[PDB]
Amino acid sequence: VKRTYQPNKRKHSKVHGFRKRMSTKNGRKVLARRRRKGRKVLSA
Amino acid sequence: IKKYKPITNGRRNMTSLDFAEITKTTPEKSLLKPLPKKAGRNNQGKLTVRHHGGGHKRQYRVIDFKRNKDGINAKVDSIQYDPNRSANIALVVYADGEKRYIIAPKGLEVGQIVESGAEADIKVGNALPLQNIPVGTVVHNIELKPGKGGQIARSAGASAQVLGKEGKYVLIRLRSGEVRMILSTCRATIGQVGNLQHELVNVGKAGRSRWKGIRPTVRGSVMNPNDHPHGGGEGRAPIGRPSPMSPWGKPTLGKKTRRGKKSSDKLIVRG
RNA sequence: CUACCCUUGGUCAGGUUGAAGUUCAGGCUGAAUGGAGGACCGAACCGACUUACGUUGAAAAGUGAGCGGAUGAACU
RNA sequence: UGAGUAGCGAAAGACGGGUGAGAAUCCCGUCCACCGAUUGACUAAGGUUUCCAGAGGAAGGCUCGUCCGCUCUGGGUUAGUCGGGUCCUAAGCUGAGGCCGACAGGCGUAGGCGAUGGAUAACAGGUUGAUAUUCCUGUACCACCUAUAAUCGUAUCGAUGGGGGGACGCAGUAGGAUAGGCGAGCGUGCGAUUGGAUGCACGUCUAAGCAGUAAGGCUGAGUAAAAUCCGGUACUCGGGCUGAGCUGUGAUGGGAGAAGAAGUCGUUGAUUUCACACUGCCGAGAAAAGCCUCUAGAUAGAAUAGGUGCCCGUACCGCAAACCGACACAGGUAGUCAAGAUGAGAAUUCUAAGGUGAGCGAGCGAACUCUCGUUAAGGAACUCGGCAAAAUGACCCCGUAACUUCGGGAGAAGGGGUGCUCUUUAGGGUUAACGCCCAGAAGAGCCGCAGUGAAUAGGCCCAAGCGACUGUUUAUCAAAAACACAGGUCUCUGCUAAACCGUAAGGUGAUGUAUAGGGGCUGACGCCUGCCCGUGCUGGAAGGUUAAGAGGAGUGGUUAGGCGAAGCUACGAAUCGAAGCCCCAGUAAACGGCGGCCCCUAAGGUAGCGAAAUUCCUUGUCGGGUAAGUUCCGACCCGCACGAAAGGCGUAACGAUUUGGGCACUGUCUCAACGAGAGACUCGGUGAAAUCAUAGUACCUGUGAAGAUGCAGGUUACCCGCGACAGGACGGAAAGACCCCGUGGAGCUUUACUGUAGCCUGAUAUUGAAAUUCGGCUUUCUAACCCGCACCACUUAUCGUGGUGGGAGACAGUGUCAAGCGGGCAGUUUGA
RNA sequence: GAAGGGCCAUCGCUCAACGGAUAAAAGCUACCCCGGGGAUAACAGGCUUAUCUCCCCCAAGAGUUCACAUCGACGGGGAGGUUUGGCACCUCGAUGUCGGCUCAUCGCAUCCUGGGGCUGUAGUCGGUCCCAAGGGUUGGGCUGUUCGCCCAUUAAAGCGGUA
Ligand SMILES: [Mg+2]
Ligand SMILES: [Mg+2]
Ligand SMILES: [Mg+2]
Ligand SMILES: [Mg+2]
Ligand SMILES: [Mg+2]
Ligand SMILES: [Mg+2]
Ligand SMILES: [Mg+2]
Ligand SMILES: [Mg+2]
Ligand SMILES: [Mg+2]
Ligand SMILES: [Mg+2]
Ligand SMILES: [Mg+2]
Ligand SMILES: [Mg+2]
Ligand SMILES: [Mg+2]
Ligand SMILES: [Mg+2]
Ligand SMILES: [Mg+2]
Ligand SMILES: [Mg+2]
Ligand SMILES: [Mg+2]
Ligand SMILES: [Mg+2]
Ligand SMILES: [Mg+2]
Ligand SMILES: [Mg+2]
Ligand SMILES: [Mg+2]
Ligand SMILES: [Mg+2]
Ligand SMILES: [Mg+2]
Ligand SMILES: [Mg+2]
Ligand SMILES: [Mg+2]
Ligand SMILES: [Mg+2]
Ligand SMILES: [Mg+2]
Ligand SMILES: [Mg+2]
Ligand SMILES: [Mg+2]
Ligand SMILES: [Mg+2]
Ligand SMILES: [Mg+2]
Ligand SMILES: [Mn+2]
Ligand SMILES: [Mn+2]
Ligand SMILES: [Mn+2]
Ligand SMILES: [Mn+2]
Ligand SMILES: [Mn+2]
Ligand SMILES: [Mn+2]
Ligand SMILES: [Mn+2]
Ligand SMILES: [Mn+2]
Ligand SMILES: [Mn+2]
Ligand SMILES: [Mn+2]
Ligand SMILES: [Mn+2]
Ligand SMILES: [Mn+2]
Ligand SMILES: [Mn+2]
Ligand SMILES: [Mn+2]
Ligand SMILES: [Mn+2]
Ligand SMILES: [Mn+2]
Ligand SMILES: [Mn+2]
Ligand SMILES: [Mn+2]
Ligand SMILES: [Mn+2]
Ligand SMILES: [Mn+2]
Ligand SMILES: [Mn+2]
Ligand SMILES: [Mn+2]
Ligand SMILES: [Mn+2]
Ligand SMILES: [Mn+2]
Ligand SMILES: [Mn+2]
Ligand SMILES: [Mn+2]
Ligand SMILES: [Mn+2]
Ligand SMILES: [Mn+2]
Ligand SMILES: [Mn+2]
Ligand SMILES: [Mn+2]
Ligand SMILES: [Mn+2]
Ligand SMILES: [Mn+2]
Ligand SMILES: [Mn+2]
Ligand SMILES: [Mn+2]
Ligand SMILES: [Mn+2]
Ligand SMILES: [Mn+2]
Ligand SMILES: [Mn+2]
Ligand SMILES: [Mn+2]
Ligand SMILES: [Mn+2]
Ligand SMILES: [Mn+2]
Ligand SMILES: [Mn+2]
Ligand SMILES: [Mn+2]
Ligand SMILES: [Mn+2]
Ligand SMILES: [Mn+2]
Ligand SMILES: [Mn+2]
Ligand SMILES: [Mn+2]
Ligand SMILES: [Mn+2]
Ligand SMILES: [Mn+2]
Ligand SMILES: [Mn+2]
Ligand SMILES: [Mn+2]
Ligand SMILES: [Mn+2]
Ligand SMILES: [Mn+2]
Ligand SMILES: [Mn+2]
Ligand SMILES: [Mn+2]
Ligand SMILES: [Mn+2]
Ligand SMILES: [Mn+2]
Ligand SMILES: [Mn+2]
Ligand SMILES: [Mn+2]
Ligand SMILES: [Mn+2]
Ligand SMILES: [Mn+2]
Ligand SMILES: [Mn+2]
Ligand SMILES: [Mn+2]
Ligand SMILES: [Mn+2]
Ligand SMILES: [Mn+2]
Ligand SMILES: [Mn+2]
Ligand SMILES: [Mn+2]
Ligand SMILES: [Mn+2]
Ligand SMILES: [Mn+2]
Ligand SMILES: [Mn+2]
Ligand SMILES: [Mn+2]
Ligand SMILES: [Mn+2]
Ligand SMILES: [Mn+2]
Ligand SMILES: [Mn+2]
Ligand SMILES: [Mn+2]
Ligand SMILES: [Mn+2]
Ligand SMILES: [Mn+2]
Ligand SMILES: [Mn+2]
Ligand SMILES: [Mn+2]
Ligand SMILES: [Mn+2]
Ligand SMILES: [Mn+2]
Ligand SMILES: [Mn+2]
Ligand SMILES: [Mn+2]
Ligand SMILES: [Mn+2]
Ligand SMILES: [Mn+2]
Ligand SMILES: [Mn+2]
Ligand SMILES: [Mn+2]
Ligand SMILES: [Mn+2]
Ligand SMILES: [Mn+2]
Ligand SMILES: [Mn+2]
Ligand SMILES: [Mn+2]
Ligand SMILES: [Mn+2]
Ligand SMILES: [Mn+2]
Ligand SMILES: [Mn+2]
Ligand SMILES: [Mn+2]
Ligand SMILES: [Mn+2]
Ligand SMILES: [Mn+2]
Ligand SMILES: [Mn+2]
Ligand SMILES: [Mn+2]
Ligand SMILES: [Mn+2]
Ligand SMILES: [Mn+2]
Ligand SMILES: [Mn+2]
Ligand SMILES: [Mn+2]
Ligand SMILES: [Mn+2]
Ligand SMILES: [Mn+2]
Ligand SMILES: [Mn+2]
Ligand SMILES: [Mn+2]
Ligand SMILES: [Mn+2]
Ligand SMILES: [Mn+2]
Ligand SMILES: [Mn+2]
Ligand SMILES: [Mn+2]
Ligand SMILES: [Mn+2]
Ligand SMILES: [Mn+2]
Ligand SMILES: [Mn+2]
Repeated sequence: VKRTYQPNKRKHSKVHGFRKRMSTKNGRKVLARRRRKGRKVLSA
Repeated sequence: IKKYKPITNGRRNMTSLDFAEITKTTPEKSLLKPLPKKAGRNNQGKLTVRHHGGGHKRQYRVIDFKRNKDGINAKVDSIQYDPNRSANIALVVYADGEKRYIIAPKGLEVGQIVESGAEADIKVGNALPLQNIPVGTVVHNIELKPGKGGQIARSAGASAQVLGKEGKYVLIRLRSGEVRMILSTCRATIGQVGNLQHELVNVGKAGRSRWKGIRPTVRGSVMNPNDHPHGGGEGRAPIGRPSPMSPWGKPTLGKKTRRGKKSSDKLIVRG
């Protein structure tokens, strides 16, 4: 069957990317709390 | 009107227009056509008021709505059809050599160098303000303001004979039957417009209506109460509440929607 | 993923029926031309009517056999 | 523990020879089988080293392992011209200034970013253990630069700027080529099975650059939207411009077969490829650059042989063991190529190219279960029901009913033909009438049980209900009678329209304008659509009733001098005070309306249908069909409780709809039988799970929390497995979904309560001048204010911002306060 | 001083769900959800036996005559545990539900067959009671049906228990 998640590089780095992240105030809030957590993976 | 024989059902009573007057030039002028991207929803993306969408690509042929030229005479070289304006247009060929798009009034002719200016030939055609022109003359594209080019009458039929004149603002009857005093000294093109046969068209086949901008519209009596005042009820059921209603509450088979304390209140009587 | 939707692309073996119009013979019938249609039969493709199997499954919705649509409100 | 139990994930393998400590499982081999519109070839998405070589075998691989998409070591991806960037734009995203906003921020003019589309300069061959339009052999183009000029001169380059291209939809017909297909000089070979001198393969050569090309489309000089010789527009004067499939030449040596240590012909068929070309239709079919131009402005001068040309991607999987599905998973995944025989075909069967033998096996040939095949006589008797299965099937020929909206119904129903050989000789095309295609017609034979001899390919008819139809739906228990539908009608909406998003700006509607646009109801079509003005709606407003606010009589407290003036202080009705509401009318395709005898409300069902999807009594009554018929059909009418836009009644066509009756068929059935395979079963390998208080776990009558393996009393029974069956363990699985309960939750309703978003109206600021009846009502004028219009600028921009001209004007709009409307939305109550 | 309180006297409640939740309050859920209950209903079991089925006692009458061949009014006494109920005792951390199919097993209040008494038994048939449970006890039409009607057979087309 078709399942949830059909991978897409561009679509993934849009919506989820560091750029899209910093684009919004809240995305900054996100990056903030991920760095506060000490995540290595941060936000691909 | 073409009247199709039932080759098949649904075609069972089609009546596509008898396009005899479409005559000259299928293609229409390249200069006058820009892009016409379509959308059923408003910005924000949310679907503001739409029981429609979909449908075929449309031209965006540009009407020369203003009739803003003075003293020149024009060829009226072609009778080419327009989708969005319902009534097909005619193409005036101005003496300057620039060409322009007129709406195409009943009567119609392959060549008549009428109008476009303050000089007043009251014999069909265009031009002529409100201060000029005889009482009772049939007239197409009326203006609502000076210089704005007009917008009142148009459509597939057209009317509104100059019902009297007086004051700083001459009175006129309208196709709705409202009799409004539009301001004097505003342009008003002579004659009725377009396909008197247009109202007689019957789509017949379902979804030829979807070839147009129209798309299907579910009733209020069906659906569910979270979705509509009429919604719900086990089995087919009547209206229920007194006064039939629209989605979003608000009664919809009696109450008048016209705005209170309008600026338009001074002009017009009856309708 | 799913529902509508905007922008831009792609796909639909084959067989059948013969609309208007046109072309000749009468005071709207036969023939040729012509090629209409959410038209017919049926693959691709899309779909899920019935049934059997499967039910700690190959599979957290499937498989076999038939079945519906298939130039369109088409499929993607 | 269950248990050495279930399972080991769709298929055809056999042997020989290797290797090795060890092979059913790795490698080589021969034969075999499987796919072949795909299990082949090529590529996008995604994956990122899985790609190659040599080594290795712990663990991963559902067995094994010498092997591997596993482990170690080493190594792999080469571009001026392929995809992308240094080109172009669409949706959309971002958006200097700007308009809005409690903040955060939202919107948006520029202008940018953005391919899935537009423009863009090379091809053939060879080669590696892994790359190649990328390396190299050959041949070639594009752009730039530097060196020459035959030819100009205060010819050449021309723009962010117009013009012309680019530039377009869907269907259908032929026709022109071309690929590929098929048969008869070229290499080899000539048979040990009775026979013969024919048996088998192949028959090609690229861009670039010379030549032409009828398939295609279209006529030439003078003058006049902001700067033009180009565009446009109009008056005179009778075959060549633009494209272009393909072919011919040259590229010309490269490609090539068999093996034994050099070949390019002819003939025939012919597209899905080469045109949105042509033709027809209406639902009237993107942009911007590259390109051709012409001006505004720039500038000394613009074939030949050397050179210069960047960044990114390039491995490998890619209908799959490398992608999404936790798995080496019977599923999902866009596009391109796609040969022979047979065919109408990409259908069907067998095969090419080319790929695979599916990561547990050996035996046996029990029950039972599954997937197949056959079946005496009967033929729906089975069953809730013909569920399932059987039957029909292709082409050529005849022949086809009620009805009807005249199209249909229709492939109705149904009948005949079909193989092979040999004669005759009449259409087609292609051609120098040779032969090559395709393919009929008549006649005589021959063979079988059977000739579309396999495979693949409609069962059909009668009648009823619902729904006109194609279409849509509950992803994952409902595909319908539900939704939609064209048509009908009602209502609102005069254009910053309503109506919707948002606090707003901004925006849908709609570059739309009453033949349009929003909402309600009905649902093609045909014949029609009855009777009745509390609620709603619309209009009217004479009178009643009503808020803030205006207004101040008079009331009370204090003390200057019990009485008690001022002052400041608490509190105050008479009057003025809008919309609503009360009352009036009109309106039913607005909400919504049927009483009682042997009397009334506003009016008490016209047409049509009727025991219906509607009928309780009920299997109503009579008839039809049957041997028999609670179903079905036709009537009937005392219609428990049909009825005319919640439409009434018919209706051809249509339906994986619900129902009743037949023809034909048959393992559905009488009534079961045998056969093939998978699993079950024995053996070798591997090896789970739910569940489980400890267990040495019999029956009967009884007892008991009122149905006992375990209690009483009898009865019966040596200890331990294997194959089987399900009565019981109130068997396993889910803290019952019904029921009730909790001063539990949530969704939904309304004339439940309390509110609120919004909308209507009033006072008051913004808010001015001037005209009579006593500041109030009504009118006139502009300096406030308002423009979703005109030209003007910032400015090669519909935004704003200023201007000016118009328009509307103390109204509006906003702000504060007020009173009505208000299940649109919210929080809750609704006893025991 | 006052505005305000306190104290004493009193008035304003079908607060009537009357020890009075608030000044102020109705419904739907089959789209449903959670916490509980066998404290409590629907199934089956159990107790009960009004109802039910069966069996008697009395004997007025019926039956030309005769109550007792057969039938049996008014009344009376019981059995069985298949019916509808009553009770709420086991089960709500689940005791699966009508009919059919498949397979049966038991009771006897016997439908058939075997043996008998009476007879209003001439004979062949019958009626009714008694003994008797060995075996037997049909295919269809209609309805989901169990029931029931019908068609056609048959020696007969039994009635119940077994969740
Ligand atoms: Mg049509
Ligand atoms: Mg609708
Ligand atoms: Mg409903
Ligand atoms: Mg069909
Ligand atoms: Mg399996
Ligand atoms: Mg060895
Ligand atoms: Mg490039
Ligand atoms: Mg650079
Ligand atoms: Mg913008
Ligand atoms: Mg700010
Ligand atoms: Mg590959
Ligand atoms: Mg495998
Ligand atoms: Mg069989
Ligand atoms: Mg059914
Ligand atoms: Mg069959
Ligand atoms: Mg026919
Ligand atoms: Mg009828
Ligand atoms: Mg019926
Ligand atoms: Mg707009
Ligand atoms: Mg009916
Ligand atoms: Mg009934
Ligand atoms: Mg009704
Ligand atoms: Mg009817
Ligand atoms: Mg086996
Ligand atoms: Mg096996
Ligand atoms: Mg058992
Ligand atoms: Mg449920
Ligand atoms: Mg509530
Ligand atoms: Mg209690
Ligand atoms: Mg009992
Ligand atoms: Mg017995
Ligand atoms: Mn139409
Ligand atoms: Mn519904
Ligand atoms: Mn509602
Ligand atoms: Mn309702
Ligand atoms: Mn109802
Ligand atoms: Mn085709
Ligand atoms: Mn079709
Ligand atoms: Mn299925
Ligand atoms: Mn289904
Ligand atoms: Mn299938
Ligand atoms: Mn099909
Ligand atoms: Mn079909
Ligand atoms: Mn599409
Ligand atoms: Mn064993
Ligand atoms: Mn084993
Ligand atoms: Mn076991
Ligand atoms: Mn076993
Ligand atoms: Mn096994
Ligand atoms: Mn396997
Ligand atoms: Mn070993
Ligand atoms: Mn091999
Ligand atoms: Mn094969
Ligand atoms: Mn990739
Ligand atoms: Mn490898
Ligand atoms: Mn090993
Ligand atoms: Mn292993
Ligand atoms: Mn190179
Ligand atoms: Mn800014
Ligand atoms: Mn692209
Ligand atoms: Mn391109
Ligand atoms: Mn490779
Ligand atoms: Mn190459
Ligand atoms: Mn068509
Ligand atoms: Mn030869
Ligand atoms: Mn030989
Ligand atoms: Mn021989
Ligand atoms: Mn590659
Ligand atoms: Mn797979
Ligand atoms: Mn697909
Ligand atoms: Mn594909
Ligand atoms: Mn083929
Ligand atoms: Mn062929
Ligand atoms: Mn095939
Ligand atoms: Mn091969
Ligand atoms: Mn067997
Ligand atoms: Mn079993
Ligand atoms: Mn099984
Ligand atoms: Mn057979
Ligand atoms: Mn048989
Ligand atoms: Mn037979
Ligand atoms: Mn028969
Ligand atoms: Mn027979
Ligand atoms: Mn039957
Ligand atoms: Mn039966
Ligand atoms: Mn039925
Ligand atoms: Mn069937
Ligand atoms: Mn036939
Ligand atoms: Mn014959
Ligand atoms: Mn014969
Ligand atoms: Mn339908
Ligand atoms: Mn359908
Ligand atoms: Mn679907
Ligand atoms: Mn479903
Ligand atoms: Mn606005
Ligand atoms: Mn309806
Ligand atoms: Mn007052
Ligand atoms: Mn005083
Ligand atoms: Mn009516
Ligand atoms: Mn009535
Ligand atoms: Mn029957
Ligand atoms: Mn009858
Ligand atoms: Mn009837
Ligand atoms: Mn009505
Ligand atoms: Mn209807
Ligand atoms: Mn029959
Ligand atoms: Mn077998
Ligand atoms: Mn365990
Ligand atoms: Mn324990
Ligand atoms: Mn024992
Ligand atoms: Mn005890
Ligand atoms: Mn007891
Ligand atoms: Mn007991
Ligand atoms: Mn016991
Ligand atoms: Mn055992
Ligand atoms: Mn059990
Ligand atoms: Mn519970
Ligand atoms: Mn109840
Ligand atoms: Mn509750
Ligand atoms: Mn109301
Ligand atoms: Mn005011
Ligand atoms: Mn301005
Ligand atoms: Mn208010
Ligand atoms: Mn209110
Ligand atoms: Mn509420
Ligand atoms: Mn609360
Ligand atoms: Mn209670
Ligand atoms: Mn006091
Ligand atoms: Mn009390
Ligand atoms: Mn209370
Ligand atoms: Mn329902
Ligand atoms: Mn619960
Ligand atoms: Mn208890
Ligand atoms: Mn009970
Ligand atoms: Mn029990
Ligand atoms: Mn008793
Ligand atoms: Mn008694
Ligand atoms: Mn209890
Ligand atoms: Mn008690
Ligand atoms: Mn339990
Ligand atoms: Mn249980
Ligand atoms: Mn006895
Ligand atoms: Mn017996
Ligand atoms: Mn029994």
